[PDB]
Amino acid sequence: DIRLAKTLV
Repeated sequence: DIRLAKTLV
């Protein structure tokens, strides 16, 4: 989970 967590930053 970076990418959608990167949607959260």
